[PDB]
Amino acid sequence: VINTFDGVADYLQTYHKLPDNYITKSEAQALGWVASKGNLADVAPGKSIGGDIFSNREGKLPGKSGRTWREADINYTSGFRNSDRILYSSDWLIYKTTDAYQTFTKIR
Repeated sequence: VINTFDGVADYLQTYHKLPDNYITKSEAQALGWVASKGNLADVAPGKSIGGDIFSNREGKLPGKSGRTWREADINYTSGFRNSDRILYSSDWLIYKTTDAYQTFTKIR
């Protein structure tokens, strides 16, 4: 269990998998996610949104003719998302934001 940027990176960089508490919007949606509520700790106690893919629809991540980008929530407990998010590239690049994708800072 963990919800910190470096914690997710260490966990993933070592076990190449997201912490035992990261489920993407994919499942969050079929699981029964609703905008007029933003559920999470209820249907997923101690869990966070992450594991999808980030089609760099912001021109804020390094691209290449053969690679992929994925996002994941950061610093969460029980409620909804926030402005803290982590971006991990298929090239093993680690990117982090704090204003909600607005700006981005690299960490590893």
